[PDB]
Amino acid sequence: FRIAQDVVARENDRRASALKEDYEALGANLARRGVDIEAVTAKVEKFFVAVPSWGVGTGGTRFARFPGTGEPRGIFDKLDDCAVIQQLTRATPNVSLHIPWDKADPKELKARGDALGLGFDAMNSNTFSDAPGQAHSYKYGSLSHTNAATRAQAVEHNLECIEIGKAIGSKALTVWIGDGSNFPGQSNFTRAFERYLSAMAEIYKGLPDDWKLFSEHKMYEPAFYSTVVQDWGTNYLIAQTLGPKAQCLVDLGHHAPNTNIEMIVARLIQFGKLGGFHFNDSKYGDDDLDAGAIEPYRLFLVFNELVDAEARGVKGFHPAHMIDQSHNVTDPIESLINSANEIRRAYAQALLVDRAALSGYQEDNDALMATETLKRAYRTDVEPILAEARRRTGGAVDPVATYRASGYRARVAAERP
Amino acid sequence: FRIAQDVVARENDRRASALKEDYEALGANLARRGVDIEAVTAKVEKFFVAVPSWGVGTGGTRFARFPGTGEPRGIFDKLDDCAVIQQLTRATPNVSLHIPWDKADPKELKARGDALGLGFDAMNSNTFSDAPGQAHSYKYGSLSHTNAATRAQAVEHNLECIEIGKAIGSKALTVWIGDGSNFPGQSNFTRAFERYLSAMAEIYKGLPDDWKLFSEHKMYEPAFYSTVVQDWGTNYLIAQTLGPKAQCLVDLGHHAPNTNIEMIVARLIQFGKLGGFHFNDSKYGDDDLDAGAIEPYRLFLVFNELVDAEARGVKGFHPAHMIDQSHNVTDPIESLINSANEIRRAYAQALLVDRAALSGYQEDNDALMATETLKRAYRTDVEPILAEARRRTGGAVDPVATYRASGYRARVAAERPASV
Amino acid sequence: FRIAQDVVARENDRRASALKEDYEALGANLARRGVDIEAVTAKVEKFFVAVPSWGVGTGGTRFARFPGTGEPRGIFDKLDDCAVIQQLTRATPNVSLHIPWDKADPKELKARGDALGLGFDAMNSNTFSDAPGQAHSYKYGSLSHTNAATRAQAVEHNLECIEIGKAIGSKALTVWIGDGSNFPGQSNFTRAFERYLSAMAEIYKGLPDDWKLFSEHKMYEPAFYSTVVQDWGTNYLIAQTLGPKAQCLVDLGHHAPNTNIEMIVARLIQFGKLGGFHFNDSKYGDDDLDAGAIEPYRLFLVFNELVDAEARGVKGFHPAHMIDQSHNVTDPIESLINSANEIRRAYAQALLVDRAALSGYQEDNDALMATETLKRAYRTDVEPILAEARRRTGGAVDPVATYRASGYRARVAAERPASVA
Amino acid sequence: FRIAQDVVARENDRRASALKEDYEALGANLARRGVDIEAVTAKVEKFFVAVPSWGVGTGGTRFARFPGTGEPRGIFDKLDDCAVIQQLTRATPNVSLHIPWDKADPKELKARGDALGLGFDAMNSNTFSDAPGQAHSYKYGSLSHTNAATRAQAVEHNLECIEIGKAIGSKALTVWIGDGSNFPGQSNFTRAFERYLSAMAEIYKGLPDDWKLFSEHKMYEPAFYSTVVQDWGTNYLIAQTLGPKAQCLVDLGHHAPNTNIEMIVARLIQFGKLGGFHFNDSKYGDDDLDAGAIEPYRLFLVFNELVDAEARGVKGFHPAHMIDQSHNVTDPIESLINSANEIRRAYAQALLVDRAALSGYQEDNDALMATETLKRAYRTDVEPILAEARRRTGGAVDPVATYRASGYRARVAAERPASVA
Ligand SMILES: [Zn+2]
Ligand SMILES: [Zn+2]
Ligand SMILES: [Zn+2]
Ligand SMILES: [Zn+2]
Ligand SMILES: [Zn+2]
Ligand SMILES: [Zn+2]
Ligand SMILES: [Zn+2]
Ligand SMILES: [Zn+2]
Repeated sequence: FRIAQDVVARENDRRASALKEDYEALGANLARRGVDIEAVTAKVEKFFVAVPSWGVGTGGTRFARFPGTGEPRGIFDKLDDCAVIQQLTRATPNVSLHIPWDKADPKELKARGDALGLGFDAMNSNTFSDAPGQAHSYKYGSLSHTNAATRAQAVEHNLECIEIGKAIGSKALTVWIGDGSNFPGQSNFTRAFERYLSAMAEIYKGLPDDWKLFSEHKMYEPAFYSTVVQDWGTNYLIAQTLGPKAQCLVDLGHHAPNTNIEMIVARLIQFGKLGGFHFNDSKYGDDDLDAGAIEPYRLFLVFNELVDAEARGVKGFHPAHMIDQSHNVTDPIESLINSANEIRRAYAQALLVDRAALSGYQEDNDALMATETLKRAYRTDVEPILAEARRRTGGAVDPVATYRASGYRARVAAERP
Repeated sequence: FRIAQDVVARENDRRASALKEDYEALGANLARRGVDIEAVTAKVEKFFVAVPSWGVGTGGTRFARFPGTGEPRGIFDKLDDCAVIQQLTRATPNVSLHIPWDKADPKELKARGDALGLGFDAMNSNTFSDAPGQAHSYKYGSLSHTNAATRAQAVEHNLECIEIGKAIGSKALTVWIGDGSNFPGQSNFTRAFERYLSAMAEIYKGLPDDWKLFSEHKMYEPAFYSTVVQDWGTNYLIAQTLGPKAQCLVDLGHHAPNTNIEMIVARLIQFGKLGGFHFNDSKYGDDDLDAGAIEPYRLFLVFNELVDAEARGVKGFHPAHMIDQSHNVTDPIESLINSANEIRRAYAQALLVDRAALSGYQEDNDALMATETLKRAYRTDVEPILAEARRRTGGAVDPVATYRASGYRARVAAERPASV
Repeated sequence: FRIAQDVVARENDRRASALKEDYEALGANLARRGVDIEAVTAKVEKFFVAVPSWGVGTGGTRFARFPGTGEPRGIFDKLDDCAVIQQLTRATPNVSLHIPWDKADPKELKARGDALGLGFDAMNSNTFSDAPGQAHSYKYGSLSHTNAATRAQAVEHNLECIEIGKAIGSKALTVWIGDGSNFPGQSNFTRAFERYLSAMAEIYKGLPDDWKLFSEHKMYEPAFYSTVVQDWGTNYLIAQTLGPKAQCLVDLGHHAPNTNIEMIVARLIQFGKLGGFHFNDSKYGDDDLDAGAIEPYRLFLVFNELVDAEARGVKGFHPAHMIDQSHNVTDPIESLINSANEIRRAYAQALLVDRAALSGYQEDNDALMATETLKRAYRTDVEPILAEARRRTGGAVDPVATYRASGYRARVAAERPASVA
Repeated sequence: FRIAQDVVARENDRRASALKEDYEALGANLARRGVDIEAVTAKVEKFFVAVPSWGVGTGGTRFARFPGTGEPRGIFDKLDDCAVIQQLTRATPNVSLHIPWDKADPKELKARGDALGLGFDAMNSNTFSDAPGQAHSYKYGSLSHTNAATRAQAVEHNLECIEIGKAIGSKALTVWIGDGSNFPGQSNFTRAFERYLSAMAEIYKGLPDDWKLFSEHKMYEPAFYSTVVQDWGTNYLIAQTLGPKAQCLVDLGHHAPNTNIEMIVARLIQFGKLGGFHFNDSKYGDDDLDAGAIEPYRLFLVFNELVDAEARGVKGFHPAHMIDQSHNVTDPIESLINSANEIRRAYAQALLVDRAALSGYQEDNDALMATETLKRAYRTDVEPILAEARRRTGGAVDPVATYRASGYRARVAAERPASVA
């Protein structure tokens, strides 16, 4: 236990009475609306989202990085910190690894995970930066590089990520590359894409049949003119071309300004290529801010489509859920705690939508009541449900408050001078 | 002839000396660059773009419309005006019609076109507005409307456009609808798209063996929250789902801010679904401004992809070209003339690109020289080539100048009563 | 009463029990948070936003307009409909007129207003479209037109708006024009703005002592290359140049993609030039959608700045709030009703923010708790406060439900003839 | 000379014939247009833009940096490389320094510059990152930080930048900070701006009377929610507030999507606050790409506003011109060479505009001929003028060609340490 159980129990008891009052009131309110709060809490406590090992430490920009105290010094420290997030929120039992940043004896990683009560989500390859001893540079690309030997090297790296994953229980490989161009003419759009598809086909050939391959589109950065996998349209072509095991991953901050992302989510679901999500929030570009901190309604609307798919009869629908954020000016652990909470919040609210009523308003083209139907769910303060779900599962009623009362940050600051 | 042959000849003679000098000078510059100017001219004279019947009349915004003088009223007035653009530019032999706006006796339409030396490009359906006596309103959608009878009516209208097109020589139907929602929850994204696909499948069934069906995506407007056919991704799904005769149409101003449009073009080409292009320019949204008036380099880059597709003989590459613009503050005829000119200008420049050198710089990852290889082409003033092509084919050296010297606008202003 | 009181009473009685349970539950929660729900409700019931006369009629785009039934035939019908919104929401006692669309004898306008219990907010001039018998067209502009005779015509029109406003009780004139260019080179940016400043200086001379002149910026549309009053920067330059009576009006959907609108509001307030705010929502451009329907958090953040100004003891700050929307696919009256509710919703939430704690988190650079402090307020469902505020002031617990129960739309549908040409 | 004079001579002679043909051909075309090519060439060879000392090395993103061969180790190597750009293009006689990156003995800097034929442009302070042994961190801001001692430390740094500049011949200080917030509520927009203004006032007081203080606005990055100096509006307020010596710096890639940047330039000129420009190109955000590589027409339109002013008299109008780019996938020297060339290209084309004709089409509202009047100039290939200007002033006809023929990159690669990931 990263956080002393006595502290968790102490901070829960301190807020137990108020929570009971809020939960009961909400329970009565939902009962008046024909909803059993218990049924919602039950689903909420089972909603999980993977935390990024690379978000456990303070992030930075091309201009600077401002580390705080007790910065994790490696993957093992990072797992220790991730365990705090899980213990308190109970919403992040799995960690997403990134190779080579997190390279270490896989057996030891799995060992530290089991001890901490953490599992591992999809693996993440890295051919957007050069590692020491690398024969070919990814300066001008990786999986779509003009040099055959460079593409082969990139493929081998991804195959190595799969091997690592198999040793720790991972069942998927996420591939995001910076491949693209900064100048018109620098790259031939079609040939670069053909090269990418050929290299991804090789990775697919080496992909275990009990694994999935997620390709992640991004409009720009690091490439500032064109990017090979620029949007969901190219991403769909990729997944469809590679095979059933290949699906698309949607990072919320990777779209052009004003994009209707919830529609992209719906389209991918309809054609069975929605592999999963990379949650975060943003205002300008791929800001990688705490989920729901800028546009909480958009987050709700994305979950509205996920829940709608279930309501529509889509069977065995279980897209992968992962947080992909950068914490530049806050305690990384606190931001991850509240981000996971925010994701559960949007999910909970989506579960409250009166699907029958919404359906009737859509068929009758009553736009005002249709949108109001979504708002009645979104406006509902589900915090009592999120807190109770945590309390009932070993977490904290108020995670950040408990985290600070524990003095964990000061603790690791002393341990990690 | 809409414009007196004597005036065209006269306005050409007055500018022949300067054109001679510039063409020969450009010819020498290109020769030193290993390019035969005549070869470029040969291709430029064969590039055509369809003019929209709805473009020769003054356009407007939701706030107002400020008509000029001699405003064409019926499709007959419009064809007469479109004939001016073709005569002077020789780059717009075909006109794109819009139903019911241009609804008229097919036989009469065909006869008027033949008499003016004009053909007809793709038909354009209209289920984004209500016509008088219409049984079902398209307020809440058309092809994807929740009411079956409404979708049936929309489908029938499109089938009618196909019948009209067959009678006048058209070989395609372009479908752009405003279908979408203005509020979250108003529409179920998936079911709306299912209804759309189902209705489009019916239209597809009415397509003759040699016809194409073009679906056109648009991010927003008139729908301000979601749009069924919002982007090229959804558009590709439509084309792929419907079949070989279904392809995607790319309207330059229908993309999210900062979108790399030329890439979308390349992607559609690779997968054989680039049905055609709707040319115009823009800065903020679907501004529908004169092609090349805002971002001429972007236009060149789109053409760079088109010329490249040709150079490598890509399978199924044969997009239709059409201008889709609104002229709110200029003489519609002059704007279409110069827009058509800019389109040929961008094409001509793309033809100048040293493909062999570019390929080399691309393979060696010499980004600087690669972008410079494109710039050397784009920076070249190809006006002499465009002008000489027009001169040799019955057009005007300086189209707008000849148009103004002819006094055409004043002529039709006298024949067409202004509202005030 | 446009809506029968017995209908309002029956619908409120039908929802009394649920309202009581929710309001009291929320009240207890807020109490535990050290907040007096009574104090909030008292301020909410007093927050008003003007309704646009042109908003009760169905709107459209350049592609088409799909009118509903009972479209108002004129200003008098529009006033009648605005009376409905006010009666049910009690948040819209003042109406904003647009000339020449609402032109009519001022004495009659005033008479109908008083009869309905409505007042009049800022006047709105129209030089973005041509009126009949107009000696000069506004095709190439109005107040910034190259032709002096055209600018003079636009000035005289605005002066007329001021005269009408004076007779009905208005105290401000809002000026939004489409002036701009669609092509590079078409206009000399500087000279066009200089011409605009000249015309506005003239309009300014006709302002009574207690009147305000509001200039409204817009990035684009109807102009698609450049716009004279394109952003808040140019807008500030205008207000500062004209004088103490000149201030800037911020319309939510008039900004470039991703703009931080709430910051612009803070800036204008800091320099005493925030005249008013036109409320609406949008996702792509100037969509003019129902306020809070697309980005409710942004609306809350805008109010956060408004409330913070009062928190920083800003002096002489009395912004004019107005709804400026277009209802293309809904009953205009219903949308204005829920939009006004949304606006009060965001205001209520902003009042819930613990400024003391927030200021503390800001000082210590505790970004996480600072943003959470705002979220604790935004996440709060204040609907019971909004409903109780309505009940107390003679409004409806559920405005739209009550509106539909009254059969108002079908009633006016049989009294108003649509257009046939 | 960084590049052997015989190499420059040989590479010019090899292209002299074709250049003569192109220049005379263009000369004849311009004559037919009533334009004297000699008058244009004379102005072109006198147009200069400062080069960023930090743009000489390979740039990177937050994801990675892929340095090339012969990366400059310090300011002295950077100066040596900037000398290549100036010798070959003759358009970059001054270098802009960044402190503490280029911290060095002022006398050695001045000596090296004088020996290389290079001067120094505006100084650039750095309070957007922490340096070793720094007492206070700029993590939560600098000039607007909530901590008084942190603001004081930031102010002192800028004053030190001024001292260094006075010793080497600089006459301006450019201030760009990342100050802002990543979360709503983290910062109080108004208070933070007030702190920024107070700190800048202290820097202004220490500014020599013959110097200029340039504030640079940026919409976002590194701050991802709000930025203190986010746009030209706030920037104008800063400059006007600080005083006559304070002006606004416009960086092309620092504006919201679809912003009409050329209008901003016009507005700043109109109110005498256009301090200067930071040239670069972009498609998505502050991409910092080679000038004119993405939107050459936008670059021309900006120069159109500059030349219009230049032509319409406007005394004492000497905006500072600087290139601010990051070269992540090309030889930094080559990109700066072609970028400076592109900048002169836009200027030359702007000089070709028939101002009288344009004025006429604007006053007549002949939008089409107005835009075509600009296009006639923009469509003209002025490369012969740029090349001849270089040839006549000791530069190279084809800069990059000569640069490569000289084998300079291979040369410095062998004189400098190898770079790592
Ligand atoms: Zn991601
Ligand atoms: Zn990302
Ligand atoms: Zn179109
Ligand atoms: Zn359009
Ligand atoms: Zn407005
Ligand atoms: Zn507006
Ligand atoms: Zn800069
Ligand atoms: Zn920058």
